[PDB]
Amino acid sequence: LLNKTLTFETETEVTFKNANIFSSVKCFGPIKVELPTKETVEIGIVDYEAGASHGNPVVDFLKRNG
Amino acid sequence: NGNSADAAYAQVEIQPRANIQLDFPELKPYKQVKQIAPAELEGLLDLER
Repeated sequence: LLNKTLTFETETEVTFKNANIFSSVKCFGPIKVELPTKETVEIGIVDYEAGASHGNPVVDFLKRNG
Repeated sequence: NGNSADAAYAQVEIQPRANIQLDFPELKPYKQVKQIAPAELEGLLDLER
């Protein structure tokens, strides 16, 4: 992974319990690495699941870090 | 898990204030005080003097 550039192409399905608490979170879709042509290529998957949750930790992680 | 799992957890600390004391002397129970002085001393000194 070292010195590579990663792109996370992510959709998140989310059932509810109340206005604020999700009764289920799903966050998936492919991780891609930039090649030396600037073409991207699928190397990985995101595969977060969950029951009761006050947020999507994946998109939080990538807002700060990415 | 939000701020109900990480908030009923972060404890309350108590910074001390300055109770300045007059530092009057410790009076010991009479039984301890008779041990210090000789028994003969009771009634012997005129305390007016």
